[PDB]
Amino acid sequence: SALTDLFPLPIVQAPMAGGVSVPQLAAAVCEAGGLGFLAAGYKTADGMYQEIKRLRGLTGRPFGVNVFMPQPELGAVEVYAHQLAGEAAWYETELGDPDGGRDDGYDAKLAVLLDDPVPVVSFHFGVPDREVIARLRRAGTLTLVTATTPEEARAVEAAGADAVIAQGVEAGGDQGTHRDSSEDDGAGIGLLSLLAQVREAVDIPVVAAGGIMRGGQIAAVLAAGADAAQLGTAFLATDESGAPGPHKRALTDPLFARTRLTRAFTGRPARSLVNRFLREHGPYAPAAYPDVHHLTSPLRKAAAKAGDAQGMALWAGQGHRMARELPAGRLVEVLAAELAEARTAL
Amino acid sequence: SALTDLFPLPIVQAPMAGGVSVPQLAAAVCEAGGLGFLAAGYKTADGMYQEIKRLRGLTGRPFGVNVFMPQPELGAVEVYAHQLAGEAAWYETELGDPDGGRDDGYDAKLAVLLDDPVPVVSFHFGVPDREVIARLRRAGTLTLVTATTPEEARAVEAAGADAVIAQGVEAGGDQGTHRDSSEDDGAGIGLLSLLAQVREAVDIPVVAAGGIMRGGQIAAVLAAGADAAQLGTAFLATDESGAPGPHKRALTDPLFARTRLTRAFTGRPARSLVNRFLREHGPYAPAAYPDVHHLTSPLRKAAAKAGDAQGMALWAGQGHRMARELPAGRLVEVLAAELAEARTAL
Ligand SMILES: Cc1cc2nc3c(=O)[nH]c(=O)nc-3n(C[C@H](O)[C@H](O)[C@H](O)COP(=O)(O)O)c2cc1C
Ligand SMILES: Cc1cc2nc3c(=O)[nH]c(=O)nc-3n(C[C@H](O)[C@H](O)[C@H](O)COP(=O)(O)O)c2cc1C
Repeated sequence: SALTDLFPLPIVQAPMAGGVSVPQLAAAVCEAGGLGFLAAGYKTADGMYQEIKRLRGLTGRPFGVNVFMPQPELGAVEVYAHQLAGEAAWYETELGDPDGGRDDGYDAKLAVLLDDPVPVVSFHFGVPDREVIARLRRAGTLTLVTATTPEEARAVEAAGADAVIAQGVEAGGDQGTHRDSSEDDGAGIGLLSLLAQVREAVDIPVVAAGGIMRGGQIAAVLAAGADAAQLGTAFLATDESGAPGPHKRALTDPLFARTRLTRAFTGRPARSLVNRFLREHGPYAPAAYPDVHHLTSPLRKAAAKAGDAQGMALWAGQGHRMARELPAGRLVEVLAAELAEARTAL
Repeated sequence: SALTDLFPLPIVQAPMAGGVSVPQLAAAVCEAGGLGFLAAGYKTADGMYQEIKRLRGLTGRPFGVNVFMPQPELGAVEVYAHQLAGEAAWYETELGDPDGGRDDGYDAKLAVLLDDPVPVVSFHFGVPDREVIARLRRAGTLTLVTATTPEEARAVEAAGADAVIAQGVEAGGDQGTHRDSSEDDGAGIGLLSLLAQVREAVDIPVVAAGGIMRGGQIAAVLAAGADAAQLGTAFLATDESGAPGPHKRALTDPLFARTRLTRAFTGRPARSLVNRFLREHGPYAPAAYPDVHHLTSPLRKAAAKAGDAQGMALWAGQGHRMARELPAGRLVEVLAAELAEARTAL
């Protein structure tokens, strides 16, 4: 597997937007034998390029860069904005523009990734045109795409990608569904089941994602057909993580004892710890991405500035309670040991 | 592990009510080295006892018997019944009595299980008084209880049970939650995550349940801390299964491409293939068990009699598409081979 041949351990640090995946995090994972990732989501092409440059200065080992697929245009947003009037007033800020870009600098970002190739590139919220994948392949870049159902996985393979990321419902953060509709609500697939379905649906390598916090779980997905495990929440609380202090603390806080998928913050299903904002607006959030994300960004930044976890997008997978606060490099070592220990037992 | 010492393969055939787990099914699983189960749910104490007697005549190997915990009493039911008036008329039958028993012959069933001990007894919909568990233990019976969260698992251990069954959201049929409330809605835990949480929460053996259809998935849960895998849907479509023909056929029917948790049929969250009945009544089903189950039984029986899968409780886990129609004994062999193959690879 070209992917696994790139790095020693079957461990991938999930790209996490919102200032989480700073170069220092990716670098530590890379130096420990795992695959570090940079998140291009919501950044400008230049912002992404600067991180890429900095990371190369921190490590010479393979790393990945994640990009968001452009979303098509399209009452609901006007109403939700109105319902947030109180949040804007309380945080003394203005809601963001729901009609901003929807491509997230896609064209410019691909230009950078093609002109100065990186080892790995993954896509979220859909599948790239097969010409984008072919061109990146020629450049020597391995391509990955997230799928949440066996059908989406088939689409990923059909596009010619090198590997598919099977993200189960337990996953923290944004669900990588290709198309969001109120019907998918309540129909999310558990990772162990999704992995098996995807493994029999496609022939390309599968990277398992969702709720993986221990080395034993990494051994579990490998046993079920995965080539590697992608972990987000586990690295979210490491020291190199750029996630706000209130967010890191919430992960193990008994007060935030539950997570759930919501469109409250971005307008697309994403798993977050249940808090005030989710409770109040979660039931009414419309399917409109990145429209809603633009709308609530000022709110989230204001909340983070104040240290108010109740107004933040507390992204977290179902294994958040097992999050460990230590250097990412040491976390990889611990994970590797747990993995070995589980293989031996099995 | 006293449990695993009982039978050679880490495979448990889940007890399945509704006439699915006939003695012939349990026997075939037992003879193949797995642990067969009889379902006492909704049967009378005598009905259960007759199956127990018959199964002993079919195999001398260890088997289990599953019993439902009595439920406490408690507008919603009156309204739901009204909404089903059309179903009753169409199927030309009368709705059942929502105020029937709620103990499901618990006292009488325990009397039988204590007077003539069986190898294993599992409980669903709660945890038995620790005196019930202690008495069964003295009789030489191993006890298991289903938990859906790490907290419920702790309760299972605290009661002194020999092992806990960690049932994830992917599971087919009835969720074994100890207490049902509209809050749990949307907060189900994926098996891979639940298993890890339960393994660190308790010290007793864990049996993993939910979406397991292949031997590789059995290797997966074992690697994550489970002592065995409990499979329902995989055995539901075997020849020895007593499930109606329309139910077995629906499992691999492209028309029924999705499952979801609903209270439509029983008044408690249970995963079923999405069909007409679920679509029409699922959004309005109240939390009232076994009240709703009593209410819809006549409807379900009428639908089954007519071969109308759209009016049946098509219980099925998320791996239903991988269901194989063959003797249960051969399914165990195939599962065992897949398991070995996965261990070797890992
Ligand atoms: C903090 C937060 C931010 C995330 N941001 C991204 C992102 O920008 N792009 C992406 O492809 N996935 C993103 N993910 C999803 C991860 O790729 C992965 O699917 C998820 O973290 C797996 O669950 P645990 O978090 O490992 O349960 C994010 C997840 C969280 C935790
Ligand atoms: C046909 C149907 C009926 C079931 N009946 C029972 C039951 O009476 N008692 C019980 O404890 N579990 C029952 N279960 C749940 C199983 O114990 C197990 O948790 C579930 O089948 C696991 O998922 P798959 O079905 O293995 O995904 C039933 C499941 C289905 C498939």
